[PDB]
Amino acid sequence: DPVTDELIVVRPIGFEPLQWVRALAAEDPVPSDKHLTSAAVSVPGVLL
Amino acid sequence: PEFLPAVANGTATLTVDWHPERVADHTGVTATFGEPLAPSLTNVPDALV
Repeated sequence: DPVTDELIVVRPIGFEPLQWVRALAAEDPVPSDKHLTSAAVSVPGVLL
Repeated sequence: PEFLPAVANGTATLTVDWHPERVADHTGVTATFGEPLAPSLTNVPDALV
């Protein structure tokens, strides 16, 4: 909760992965490859 | 109440700490261009703003 501002300096979309999973399951548009392969969303995504 | 800086006779003044790496993570947010280009090495004038 407290460090959301300094966290959101970096991330362009905001890292909601499970709704992206719902989108890919229901065949919705997906976030692009750069916004997926950036580190702040990749290194938690592979851990999850 | 008194956290915005005070207004003088005509002016409003501030003293701020400037770091050059904040220009780098400024350009990382702004410049989201295509493939073939690349950002510059010198600093851009829209960083003092």
